[PDB]
Amino acid sequence: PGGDMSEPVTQSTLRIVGAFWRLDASLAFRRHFPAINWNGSYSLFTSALDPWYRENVAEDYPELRDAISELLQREAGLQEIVQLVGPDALQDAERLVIEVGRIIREDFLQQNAYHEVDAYCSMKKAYGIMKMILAFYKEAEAAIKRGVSIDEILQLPVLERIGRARYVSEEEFPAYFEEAMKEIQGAFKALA
Amino acid sequence: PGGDMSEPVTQSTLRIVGAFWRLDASLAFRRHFPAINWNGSYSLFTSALDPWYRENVAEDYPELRDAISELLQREAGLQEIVQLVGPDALQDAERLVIEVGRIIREDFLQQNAYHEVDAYCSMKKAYGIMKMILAFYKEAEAAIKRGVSIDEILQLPVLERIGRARYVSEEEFPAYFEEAMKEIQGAFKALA
Amino acid sequence: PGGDMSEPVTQSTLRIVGAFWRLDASLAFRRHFPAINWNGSYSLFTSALDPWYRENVAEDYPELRDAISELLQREAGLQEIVQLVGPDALQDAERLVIEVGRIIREDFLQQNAYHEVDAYCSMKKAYGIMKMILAFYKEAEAAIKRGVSIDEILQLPVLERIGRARYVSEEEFPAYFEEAMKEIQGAFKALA
Amino acid sequence: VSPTRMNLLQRRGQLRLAQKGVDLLKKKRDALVAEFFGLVREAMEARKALDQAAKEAYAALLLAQAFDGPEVVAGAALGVPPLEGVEAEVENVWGSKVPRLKATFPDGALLSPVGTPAYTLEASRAFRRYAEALIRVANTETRLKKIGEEIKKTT
Amino acid sequence: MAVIADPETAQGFRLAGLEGYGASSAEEAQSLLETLVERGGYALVAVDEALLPDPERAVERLMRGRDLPVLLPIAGLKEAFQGHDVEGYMRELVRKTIGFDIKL
Amino acid sequence: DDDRTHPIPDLTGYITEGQIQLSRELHRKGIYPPIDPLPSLSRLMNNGVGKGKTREDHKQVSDQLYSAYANGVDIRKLVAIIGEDALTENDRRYLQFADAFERFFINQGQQNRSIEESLQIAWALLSMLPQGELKRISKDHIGKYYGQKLEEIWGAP
Amino acid sequence: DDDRTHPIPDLTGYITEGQIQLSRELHRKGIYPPIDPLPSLSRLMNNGVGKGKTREDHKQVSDQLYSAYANGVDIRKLVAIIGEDALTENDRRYLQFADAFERFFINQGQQNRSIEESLQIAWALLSMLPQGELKRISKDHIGKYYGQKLEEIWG
Repeated sequence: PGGDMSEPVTQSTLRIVGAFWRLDASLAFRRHFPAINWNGSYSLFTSALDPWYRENVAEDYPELRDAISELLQREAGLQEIVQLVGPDALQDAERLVIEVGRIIREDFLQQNAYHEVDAYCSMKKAYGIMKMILAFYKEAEAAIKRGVSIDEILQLPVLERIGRARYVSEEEFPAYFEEAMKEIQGAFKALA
Repeated sequence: PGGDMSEPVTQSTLRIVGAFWRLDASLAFRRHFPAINWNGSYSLFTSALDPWYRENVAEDYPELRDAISELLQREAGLQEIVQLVGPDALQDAERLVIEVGRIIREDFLQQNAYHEVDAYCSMKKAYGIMKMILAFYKEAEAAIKRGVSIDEILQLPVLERIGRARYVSEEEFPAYFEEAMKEIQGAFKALA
Repeated sequence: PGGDMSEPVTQSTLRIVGAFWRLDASLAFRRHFPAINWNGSYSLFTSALDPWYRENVAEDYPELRDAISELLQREAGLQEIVQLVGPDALQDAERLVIEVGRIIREDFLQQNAYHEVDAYCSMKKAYGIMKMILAFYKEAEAAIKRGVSIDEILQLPVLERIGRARYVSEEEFPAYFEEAMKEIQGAFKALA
Repeated sequence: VSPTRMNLLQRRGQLRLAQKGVDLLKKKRDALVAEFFGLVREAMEARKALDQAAKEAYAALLLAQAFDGPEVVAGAALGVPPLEGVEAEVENVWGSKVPRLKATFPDGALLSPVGTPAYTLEASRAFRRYAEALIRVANTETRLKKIGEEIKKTT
Repeated sequence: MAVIADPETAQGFRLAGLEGYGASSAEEAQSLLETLVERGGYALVAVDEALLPDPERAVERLMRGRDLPVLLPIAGLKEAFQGHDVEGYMRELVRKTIGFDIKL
Repeated sequence: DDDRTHPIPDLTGYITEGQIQLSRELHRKGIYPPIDPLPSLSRLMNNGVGKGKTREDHKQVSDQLYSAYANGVDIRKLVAIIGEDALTENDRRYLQFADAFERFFINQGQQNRSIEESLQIAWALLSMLPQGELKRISKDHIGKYYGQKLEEIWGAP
Repeated sequence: DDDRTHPIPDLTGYITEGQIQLSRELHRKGIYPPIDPLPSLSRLMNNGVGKGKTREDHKQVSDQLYSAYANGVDIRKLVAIIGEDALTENDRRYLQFADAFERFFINQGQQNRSIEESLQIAWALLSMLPQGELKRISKDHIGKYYGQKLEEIWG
């Protein structure tokens, strides 16, 4: 009724189901969809599908999934300090994590059910998007130790390439990914 | 019983009344009587009563009352500045409206029900008091725009004349108003 | 049921008993036994037993008990500010009260039922411990008034002497008390 | 938090404590603002004294450099040791420690202790007084900044 | 301690014992100031108004962890002789500290 | 449960004409009787005091004591943070007045005090504050009763 | 609803001789098994521990671990409000001990640790704290077991 998930029907349902997809009214008001609360949700079928994933998608897919989950957890942890001290007090390493978490939230989790292309997404397309995001994060992490300012990293034009990747069709996506990886590598090579 | 207006009887009364005179305990604690909270109170009969006011009291009554309401609104908007710094350390225009609001609050809204002459007040007396306050505010605004000191205006005995106006008897009030309405002009003309 | 003190059985019992020893779940969680909630407990037999304590224990024992209760009340009063602005914002004279309250809670009120010696405690041993704690508090306050910082007061080795007076045997306590009383006098004289 | 009457009473007690804390913090902020406005007047006075201390020392130095000779002043300046005894002591203000600046320069280390170039030696004295007036301005400003940031944090 | 100003008053301060630098442009002022910030030594620096308007605007990312050294603006030779009202500087300072900018 | 919103206290407030509330903090501090002045209220007090009954300075003295105690209990909590050295010259007067009030006017023990003795003690406590700062009391009573020291009653308080 | 005050766990706790309570917060961080030590309780612990049964230093080590973990958990709620940069060294030590405890003692995976290995890890974690702060442990056991390094167990 009121979003109160202590009501008897929800509590009786949670004792037998194997997956729990919790929705949030806070994300729905800001038009963030599918508005899945990734902190309260869980799935008990993840450990059994790993042999299927390791031969049907890629051998390193669970590692990338765990890395994405760890990045989301670190962003959620840093968001308390962000709103209790202000974004100016954070160090550049934490600013990079905050920005990468924002990029992940805007470009991978968000999906449009009415768009003619974004309504459907294959497993390999999501794998490519995760690879691009993790490669960008690794390059930006390497650039921090070299003394590159965080403002120089963020104003790079390769950020828009990652954001627009989910709108590419399935037939054109491998050509997009193959060029985008080299674009990321060259863009982080050309500085400092 | 709870103080707040969320009690069911108050909520049911809220939907079927045309006027609402909310009393506040903070004004009662400070011995400010009547304790009518002018921010939370409202009335829905003003527009229908406007034709009657302009024919029986004075032609300029509604606009002169709206000026008083606007002046009271302006004084409440500067309270967030007086919370940090003292009222004396402000701009001349900011000080003038605060002094005018204090004059209104302590000399026009306040009444004593146990007093012989402060328990009753007709419409003409209130209209004259408001006219005197408006004339004083306008002359003080002109003097501030000419760059006069604030303390040379607060020293004037006009403050006592307006302050004792509510205690003037009803039969003696026209002479008091006739004296004061030109005494204010004479006091302001004597200044530099 | 559920630890709710508004249970009708508890409410009916509250109106007929002379002593009420309320227990705390939070203190039992952190293994602080006997876990008696000092704020919620009371006793009505304190005034009637006072002539017996003067004859059988000590002449000034009720005064020491009242001083300890006053110190606990003062410590409880300051905890409303520690939760607000942190412990470091307090003055040194109040940090001394906080540390003395912590000392009393850790050393006097705590008792281990399964220990060989700490399972039983006579009245004179508790009186000696209370006298030691009050003497230490008075000497610490006198040192604070002379300009000594609180950090070097808390690091004195006599603190370990007080904290392990629980496990001293009953027959060995009259010598330990006299040694610690001389050490308390000696420690705060050479320091400043 | 499960719904019980005891939990409801605890929550209401927490609300009362929060309101009391808000009032206490408002009073503390008022005290800090009063101290800030007390300090700003001394800051202005120190700065306007530093202005005159700069002006008269500059005039004396210009006169000494003009009418004793630039060579004489340069030769006098060639035997002036640089300052090394700069001291930065610390003092507490509202739970924060701030540096206070002072120097321990010995006067007799300069060449020609007898002032044959009298105007040059007077200019040296004027510049020493100029530094001894500047340190007060520095201390007052470094106190004022910390008071301002404490007011910011309280707000 | 060191003062960066015109060469006439730089060596005039050196007559008292300070390390006076003769500079007239903001680029050399920024370079010398960052050299003094990165090195260990004195904790007080006086800068003329003709070189750097705000001392914090050059160490906004360098001195946030080590704010102990004092960077102070000072008046030049020409500015001191003609004089100015210091109330404008305090009016800027009160705005930079409490934000409201209204003061009397 | 020390709850003022319980039905038994709630329905009592609709019928009675005030309340006297005991304080647990004053009880734990050793004060008997632990009557708390600030939350207490008597509705019909104005009809029983004045001229021709008890004494004429009763109402103003009571109001001044209430206001001064309310100021002192508010200063006392800020003392714990900002310290006594940061206070003004009158905040230290109010802070001492609150302690003297709690130690003398309330903590009377098993004594039997007449109204004249209580008014004498109240005027002795009000003498600690500077003359003319008592805004709630007119100058006519101030010129008649102000000035007595508490040490004249401290011989046998 | 993760509710300990529900009638079924409440009536279960009054009959049984203890409980083992799992924590969802520890589960969300990948810790297995996610056993929460503070709500857990064993009523019959004192019968099966001590000299001649497991070792002479079992109960004191358990109590010291409980107190130190409670102190760290309490300090976490303080740094959630005032920030970690204003901490003293003791609060920082307790805060680091809590994280080391959660990362090493509770989190063990599928391995079968013996009692001696678990006591060795417990003494290694207690070595991070100052020796004088171990109030609940007798000095005889401290002189025998204190000083172990954690890097000699986990690399």
